[PDB]
Amino acid sequence: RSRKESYSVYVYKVLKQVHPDTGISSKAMGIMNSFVNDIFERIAGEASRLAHYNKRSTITSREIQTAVRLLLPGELAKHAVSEGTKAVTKYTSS
Amino acid sequence: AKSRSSRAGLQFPVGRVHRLLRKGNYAERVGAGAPVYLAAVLEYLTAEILELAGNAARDNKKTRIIPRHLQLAIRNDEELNKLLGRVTIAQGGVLPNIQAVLLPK
Amino acid sequence: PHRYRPGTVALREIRRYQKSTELLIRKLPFQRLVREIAQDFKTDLRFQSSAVMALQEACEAYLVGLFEDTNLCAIHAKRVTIMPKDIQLARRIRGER
Amino acid sequence: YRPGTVALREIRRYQKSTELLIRKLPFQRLVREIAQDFKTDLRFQSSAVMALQEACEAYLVGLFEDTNLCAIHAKRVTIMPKDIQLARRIRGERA
Amino acid sequence: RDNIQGITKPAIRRLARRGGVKRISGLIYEETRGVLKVFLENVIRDAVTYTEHAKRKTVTAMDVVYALKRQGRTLYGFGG
Amino acid sequence: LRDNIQGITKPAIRRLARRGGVKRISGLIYEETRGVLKVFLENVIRDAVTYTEHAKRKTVTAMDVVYALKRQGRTLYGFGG
Amino acid sequence: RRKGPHCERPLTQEELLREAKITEELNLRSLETYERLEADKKKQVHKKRKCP
DNA sequence: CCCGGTGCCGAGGCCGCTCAATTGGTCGTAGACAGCTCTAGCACCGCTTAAACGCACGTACGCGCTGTCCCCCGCGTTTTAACCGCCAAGGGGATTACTCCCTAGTCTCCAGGCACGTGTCACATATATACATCCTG
DNA sequence: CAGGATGTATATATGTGACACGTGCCTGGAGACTAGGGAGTAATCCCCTTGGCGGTTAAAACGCGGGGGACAGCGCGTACGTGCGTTTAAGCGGTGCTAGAGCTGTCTACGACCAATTGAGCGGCCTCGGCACCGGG
Repeated sequence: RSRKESYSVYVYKVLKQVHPDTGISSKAMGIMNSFVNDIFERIAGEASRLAHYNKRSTITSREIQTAVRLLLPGELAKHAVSEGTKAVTKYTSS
Repeated sequence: AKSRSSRAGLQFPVGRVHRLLRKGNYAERVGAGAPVYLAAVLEYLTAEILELAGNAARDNKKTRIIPRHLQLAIRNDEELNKLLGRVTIAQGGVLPNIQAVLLPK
Repeated sequence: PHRYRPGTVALREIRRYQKSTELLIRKLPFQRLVREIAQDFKTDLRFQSSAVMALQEACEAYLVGLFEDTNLCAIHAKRVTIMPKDIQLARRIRGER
Repeated sequence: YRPGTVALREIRRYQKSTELLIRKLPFQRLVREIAQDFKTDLRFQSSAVMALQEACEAYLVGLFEDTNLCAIHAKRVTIMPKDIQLARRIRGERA
Repeated sequence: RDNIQGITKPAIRRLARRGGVKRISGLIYEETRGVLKVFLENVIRDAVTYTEHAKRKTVTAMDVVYALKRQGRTLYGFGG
Repeated sequence: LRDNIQGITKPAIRRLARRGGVKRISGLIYEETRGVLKVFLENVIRDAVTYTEHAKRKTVTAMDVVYALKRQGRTLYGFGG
Repeated sequence: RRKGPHCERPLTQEELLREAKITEELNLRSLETYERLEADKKKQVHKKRKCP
């Protein structure tokens, strides 16, 4: 067989973190994986476009931040930016 | 020894995200913090949607997120709706809503 | 005998099918139509069982949205009933025409 | 003149030219107003402002072209607010 | 062949119910059939264009998803 | 600035409607058009300022507006060099 | 935590039930004999004429 | 629509292997930052005046009502096929062998992209009668 | 069934904006010429997932009847258009000033890159329990 791959494990872990007792079916898990892949594709494309605009040959955390700003509507953008910045700050300290 | 996900405090695979970014032709140089940031944003969105769908399925006496309630959450949340506007969730159905003009009385 | 007034069973059907999540188009006729359409694009092409289901899902979602916009356009004209002109206006505003 | 003749004349006149229909000096001030809510002391290029005005005019022309059909759908000649509202709703801006 | 009539009046009526309509005209079915036929034709054309380049004898749900994404009707549930 | 949305007057909106084909216009159509134009400019200029701030620039260039319009779906030619 | 189920009518009497079914035997035999006789006396398999 | 019983297959947890993520180590290059500048964005003020604002008047369009005629809607019975299981075999995918195509590097060289000045070369603005093209009689 | 009375073309003209055309620069490109890499084409071949047989009831379909909804006619009212007069700030282009986008020059930390090691993830398998199904209230 091949090795199709998905974020199922991490989706299940986040599902347990948010609702410790509420499970999820296989169809729902696949839909969530597809959503994650589509959001990844969109954010990465926007970051690459920002890099090409700024003539930067690299996609940095700032590019990802601006791509998230250019896509998420308002409060969602403000929360995702805070999450990303906190994650990067905690990563830089280890 | 230590996965970058646990290092940054995230559950998503920072390493897999970095690999996909550097292999997806997005750029010639992936920053050290770019994949961490992207994984953090993805985890935030996933947690939002999972929590909403969980408490939408548990609102119907169930204990397992299904596509119907996933769609219900995505279409009831004004932010997630603008995000996934032109997206269609398979087996998600539609929101219960009958126009007042069609309604009797 | 006993029969409901016009407008009582339509609302029941709406309230039922708006909560039920299942393909409304008939599976085998839709598959035959997909095969017919693909025949005019390439001869002797096979289709995976899941491809036809995905096509049916997408077409049903598109038609549901189209009928929503059609009902909106019909109510805009003070008409509780929809008609092909409503679909025409819906598509015109959507930009499909 | 009969109500409507001088209006069809203006229709045929403005569907023939291509100049900007919104006044520059008033539209640039609106652009700077909307930019103030995002960044203080923000500079704008003349080309950028002209592109913004062109985009706005094209969007409004399309919106009024859809509103005309929305009004005609109700056997009405005058466009009412519900017409633009239906246009926006079916476009997906305020659904 | 001409099996476009497989999308029958009751199916179109149930689709209308799901879309929230409570009353259909007599000439709506022949218009919905043509609209659905055009939408299909387009999506299937894109899918077959993907399959030809893929060199696969079987059209795949992945090709269908790619066609839907090209047409702007992104669909979740079939691996994309 | 303030209340510059009123810089889009009734003659300007009526010319914009004439160019769109409308023959007769109502009274509240002008307010509706002002509100819609303001909502559109809000998003366009938000995208433009997002493209600008990220570039550490103090001037909103025309390419920023072009990219904002592309994001919003309104691809605009004539200002891309 | 507002509503709740209910149930009642827990009654089944062995001997009285035996009597009740021994009585229902009468109705069963009546139905069988009635069906048999009615069929035999009414059907008498045959056909009818046309209505032109 | 809600409630108690049964039931089953799909959800979720365990096993095990491997391949991607990680750790360690190097080069270099795009970038961060400071230095300089010169364009363009900003501010201002006056002469000109075209467009905007306010108001009057009535005419035609919204809109409300009524009436007919029918074209869908609900219900009953009648006819078609969608749907749920078996059985070949036709393809979608693993496995191995091998070559045309592209990568990388380094000179050699045709080509286009402006700085500048010069010479043509549109059609915007202006002017007028000719033509509709009305609308009140 | 006209005619003032407007408005809308149609044609002509000219001179100032702008295409249009040399004149040499050169530096970023464009291609030619060796050497090295590499991934996908091609041929088998094992293995699931299609496409093809016969029944079962469930949904599609045909009809009927009357009922409520579409569409047309008509009229009341008012507001939206057009014209006139008053008012205002919009367009112009003339001058002054400096702010920072941009070019540039230098020094440097970060990431691609390469090799070895390790465990996170994923196919697979099995046991089990959340919800599908159902018949009475």
